[PDB]
Amino acid sequence: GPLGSSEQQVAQDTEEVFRSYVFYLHQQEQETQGAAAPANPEMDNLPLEPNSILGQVGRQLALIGDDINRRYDTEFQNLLEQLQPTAGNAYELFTKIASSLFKSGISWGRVVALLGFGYRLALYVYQRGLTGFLGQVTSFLADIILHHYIARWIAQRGGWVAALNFR
Repeated sequence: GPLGSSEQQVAQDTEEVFRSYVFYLHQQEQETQGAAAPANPEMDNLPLEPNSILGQVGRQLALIGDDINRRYDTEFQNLLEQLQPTAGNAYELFTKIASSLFKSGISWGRVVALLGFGYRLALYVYQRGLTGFLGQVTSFLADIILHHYIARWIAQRGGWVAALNFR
């Protein structure tokens, strides 16, 4: 009905891709920066599937995002200043970022930036003392990717596994 068969699969896969992205980006920061990396035990305790395709997509997008998302740091941090103490407007901020990132179209680099904002939002919410929010951030991201036709765009390119071609 409203969803394509592959579009629907892509939208259902987003949660695992983002959880993997988060785990591997956080682990990469620890491996390179050690104790200087921003701590977040919730991101250390992410159990992943054993070496799944979506897991390897998340890992590769994290390796890429560590590089190409540095250009968005100031924009992301400036927007996070608007986060309410309860994090009640977290979804609204996430949709503001998506609107800005995809204003001129969709690309893999823009998708990676969106995942990167999700990571920074989850990290900051935790640093402000709110625990157990990673699941909500993940749902927010999956919601944005489906409704903004990002899942459709990814499906047209072969699904999340297509991201493996930027190793």
